[PDB]
Amino acid sequence: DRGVQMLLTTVGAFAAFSLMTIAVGTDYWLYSRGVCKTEEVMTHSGLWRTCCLEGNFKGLCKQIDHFPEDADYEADTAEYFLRAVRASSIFPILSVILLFMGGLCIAASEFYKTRHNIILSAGIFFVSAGLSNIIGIIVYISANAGSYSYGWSFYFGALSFIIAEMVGVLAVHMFIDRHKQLRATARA
Amino acid sequence: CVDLAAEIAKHCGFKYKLTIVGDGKYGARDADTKIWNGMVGELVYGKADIAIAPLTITLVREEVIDFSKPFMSLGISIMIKKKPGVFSFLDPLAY
Amino acid sequence: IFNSLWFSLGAFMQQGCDISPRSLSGRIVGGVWWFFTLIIISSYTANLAAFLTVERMVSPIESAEDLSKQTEIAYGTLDSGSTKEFFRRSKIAVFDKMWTYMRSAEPSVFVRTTAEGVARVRKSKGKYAYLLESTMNEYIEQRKPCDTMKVGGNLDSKGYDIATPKGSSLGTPVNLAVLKLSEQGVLDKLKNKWWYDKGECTSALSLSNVAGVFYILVGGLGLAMLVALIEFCYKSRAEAKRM
Amino acid sequence: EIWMCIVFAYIGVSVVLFLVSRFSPYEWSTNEFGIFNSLWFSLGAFMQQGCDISPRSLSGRIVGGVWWFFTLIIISSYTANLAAFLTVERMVSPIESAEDLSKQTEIAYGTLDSGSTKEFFRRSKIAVFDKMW
Amino acid sequence: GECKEKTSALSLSNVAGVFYILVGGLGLAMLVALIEFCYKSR
Amino acid sequence: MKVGGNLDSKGYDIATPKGSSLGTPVNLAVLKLSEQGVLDKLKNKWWYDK
Amino acid sequence: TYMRSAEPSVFVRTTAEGVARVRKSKGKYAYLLESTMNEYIEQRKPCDT
Repeated sequence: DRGVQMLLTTVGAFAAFSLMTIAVGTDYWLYSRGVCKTEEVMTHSGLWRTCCLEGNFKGLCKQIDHFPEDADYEADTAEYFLRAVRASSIFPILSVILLFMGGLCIAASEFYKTRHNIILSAGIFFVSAGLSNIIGIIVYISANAGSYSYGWSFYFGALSFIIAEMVGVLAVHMFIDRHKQLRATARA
Repeated sequence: CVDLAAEIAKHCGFKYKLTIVGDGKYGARDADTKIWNGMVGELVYGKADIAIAPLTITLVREEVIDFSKPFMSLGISIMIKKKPGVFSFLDPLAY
Repeated sequence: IFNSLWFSLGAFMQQGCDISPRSLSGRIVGGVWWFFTLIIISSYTANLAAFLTVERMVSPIESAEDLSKQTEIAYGTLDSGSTKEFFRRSKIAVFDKMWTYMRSAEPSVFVRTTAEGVARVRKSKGKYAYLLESTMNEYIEQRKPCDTMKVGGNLDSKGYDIATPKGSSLGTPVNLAVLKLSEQGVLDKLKNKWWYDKGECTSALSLSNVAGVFYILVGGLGLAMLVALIEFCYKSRAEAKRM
Repeated sequence: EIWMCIVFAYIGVSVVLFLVSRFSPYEWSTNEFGIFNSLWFSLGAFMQQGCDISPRSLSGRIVGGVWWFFTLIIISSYTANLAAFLTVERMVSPIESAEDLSKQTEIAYGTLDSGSTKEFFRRSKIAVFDKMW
Repeated sequence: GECKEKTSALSLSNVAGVFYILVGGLGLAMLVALIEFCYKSR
Repeated sequence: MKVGGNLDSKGYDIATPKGSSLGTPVNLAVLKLSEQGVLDKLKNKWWYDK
Repeated sequence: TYMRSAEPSVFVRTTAEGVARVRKSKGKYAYLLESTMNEYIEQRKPCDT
């Protein structure tokens, strides 16, 4: 039905936004061993800083130096571009921005029933948020590559992409139904 | 060596004075004058009473200067210098 | 013209096509394009396999003999010292040929001083190898910027001992003390402390190898979405004005 | 990571193709690209098995083209890497140093019940040599 | 004495023949289509 | 097989009576074989070649 | 360093048997012998060496 579909869309959008916001803010993205407060000790790292685990310096988080200018090496401009993208975390942040925009537009869909084009904008925003989350995952993994494990915070972003993409399908399916309703009413 | 010298001095219970060889040479045999300089010559001529330094135990220095058992073993080693492009999937074919 | 480009793209990507040429000339074009596509795709796959196999076959130098056989990476000792004299007197098949390379080698790989030899190793990017003692090798390995690494075992055996003038009262007490320190672990502990405590320092294809294809895919998805919205807006504004 | 990103890219491509195929109210459906059919098309494209349908719009065709290029590169890379793995046999010892032995606990190790080796390790200040003692 | 398993990017000389065959086939197709059109016109 | 490295350093030598005159030529002759490579050659023939 | 430590021993009492050992080992065994007289063998039947 229409009401259950709208409720499911709202719940999915809220869940995706919450999951992606938690994943961006939380530090349990990658489990790896690294030097604390720059000895070797197992730590967990997020997007901005890493906190050491079961060590002498357990509990304090130190900001990851995204630019390793210790050797003053530049190599190619592509490496600098990728490093700048990873450091700013532009793509996960723009993914949460797009998710928030889509959710707010879905909420505003109730205010304006006649204007049907906005739910299409919500679907577009959800699809773009999913694509940007994928780009961010690819960039993050590539930067990390240049033993480890992925924590639940990283999988929260992965689950957020699936939920947001499922909602984008549902939102677009509504715009199809809305135009079918308009044409069917005009036909009769 | 200084911490090693401290243990040696502490074990034998004698005061030690740390100095530096003026020419900064480990010491080698000279064919022209047969006069030893550097680290090896300091002990022979009485300028030093004991040498605690990375001195290689060789035949030339052994036959005049008494060498203790090697406290550190070494040998000749090798020193060497210890990210794919984004479009590295087009590498197999030329541009 | 639009459908022809689509058929050609689908044929090159070796994917299904909704349409196929029916005339003689159209089928000739399709057949030659299919042969070209098959050859090119097989060539790409074969060359990538050769690249990966050759990379996997690359064995890094570990010991002297494997390094001795190859000649791609140059190496040399100091301009003086017992390192050169050891090579001349050595008659081992690994070591007799060792001397024979820098003797006939241009430019001269001999280095005036150790510091310059280490410095030229960093800029060599692995092209040059330096042969020094084992004890101080680890120290430079532990020095910044931590780009050099000691590999393999010691070629020969040497040692450092306390030097005492002959017929001195400090002869035997130091020798006993040297043995005492080694057997007490203090000498061993002191050796480990300064080198390390004071120190200043796969097979599967990774996502970095194929990140460009992901970037191109998502860029194409974004471009297609942009085109879809542009055409939708144009069509909507075309009919709204007409109505 | 490549497999995970392959699954994610497949889902994203299916959703984007379904969106660009059936969102426009001025294309009615002329095409058969629902969400289920878009998933089927993307799965068939990845496995190089083809399908009974093909996108007919410019945007859908762009999506199909980039997905086909991605699939070609990925499948060729998989085949090439499997060939490299089968051609060259690499064996790496699980333990390469005494420090690694201390880090692990699965493989047991010991020395003489009475000898110099056993008597050496008691008075060892080394952090590596003290932890595994 | 002072004195293979190599790999390199495939160059155009390695696959120039297939390009020649492709262009020849395009020319043959064009010629056949023109011949058919001329025959139908006559 | 041998893996890792030697954590401790030891030596293996010829024992002679304390103050025995023959000991000094023995140690010197031990050195002579070391520089000429006779010692390591004997090491290989009883460890590697055999 | 091979035939001293190898089971079975690769020593052959006579030249003729050593060639026959090679002719039986389908190429897994080799023989060392004088070059000129060996060249005489490879020109004889069945020319398998």
